[PDB]
Amino acid sequence: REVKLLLLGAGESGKSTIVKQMKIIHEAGYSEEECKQYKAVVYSNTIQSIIAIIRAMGRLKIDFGDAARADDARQLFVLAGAAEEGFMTAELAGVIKRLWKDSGVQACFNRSREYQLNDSAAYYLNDLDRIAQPNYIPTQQDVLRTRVKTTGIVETHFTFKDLHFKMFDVGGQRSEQKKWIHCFEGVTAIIFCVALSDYDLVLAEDEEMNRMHESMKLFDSICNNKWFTDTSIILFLNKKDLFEEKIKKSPLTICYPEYAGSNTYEEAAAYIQCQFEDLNKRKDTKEIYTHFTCATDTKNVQFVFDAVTDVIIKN
Ligand SMILES: Nc1nc2c(ncn2[C@@H]2O[C@H](COP(=O)(O)OP(=O)(O)OP(O)(O)=S)[C@@H](O)[C@H]2O)c(=O)[nH]1
Ligand SMILES: [Mg+2]
Repeated sequence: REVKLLLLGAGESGKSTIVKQMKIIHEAGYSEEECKQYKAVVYSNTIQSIIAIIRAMGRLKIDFGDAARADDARQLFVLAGAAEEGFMTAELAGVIKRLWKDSGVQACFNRSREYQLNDSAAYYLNDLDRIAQPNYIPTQQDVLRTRVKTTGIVETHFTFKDLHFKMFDVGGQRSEQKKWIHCFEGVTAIIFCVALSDYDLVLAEDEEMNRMHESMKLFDSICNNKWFTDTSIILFLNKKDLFEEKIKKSPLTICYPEYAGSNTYEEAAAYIQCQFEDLNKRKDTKEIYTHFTCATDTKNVQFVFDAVTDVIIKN
């Protein structure tokens, strides 16, 4: 039987990372030639991330820790063009590594909720020595960590448990939300992705709009749309790894002023789950299948999608 899955959710919620995991788990992963295609994306992500931090020190008036980094930051923009083409000279890596270890840069990095920074910024920058090597070939995890905004509709196919899956992925940014209707036909199940760690962030398209509140509005619209009455609604509360770290130091009251629980993972996670599930206007006739995920963790996604497939199989 053919099973059509539709991935929905706000931008950067993890939808395309789930797509990548299906290729890794169910079709032997990315070949060397495929990994090499992502080398330019890894380099682009890395240079864009350090540039975003440097940019933010200017707006937030944060000085470098050592005054010598001013020359490194000059050389950064001089040499950045190579990375945006898939090349990484030993001189550029040294410039980035020194900037990344500077205490003023690190101070700005730890204030990233005051600007826009890729979630994978630290992953790549902490691994600069490995990714800067000659003949560097991105690993599966490197590919999973890449960030490219999805425009259009991405369709991938795979076989699992004798089922032929057709998985559809759409862009989640506001400009792409008008395109969601084009995938609405014949959907067996929806996987709605939520970035748990978005609770203290604002939209790139609007600094006044809380990211998690926008996610709730989208989920409210989808879950209660009569067109999806007979469609299984699966909720991926994603980026649980980033949420577990963030909940220790960033109060959830930024998002939900009425939250009275502790700053611990289990209580706060369950509170967010209930906030989303309470948007369901048909609690007795419509079920939501909620899973907490780390979309970049292949082992976690494999077991979660195994459990999801059983629900789809049983209908
Ligand atoms: N640490 C961590 N990073 C994640 C997780 N899920 C996704 N990411 C990272 O977050 C970034 C955004 O993920 P992505 O898959 O592109 O979201 P998206 O929903 O497809 O975004 P869009 O196409 O609507 S603009 C990527 O760099 C990805 O590697 C997670 O569970 N944990
Ligand atoms: Mg995407």
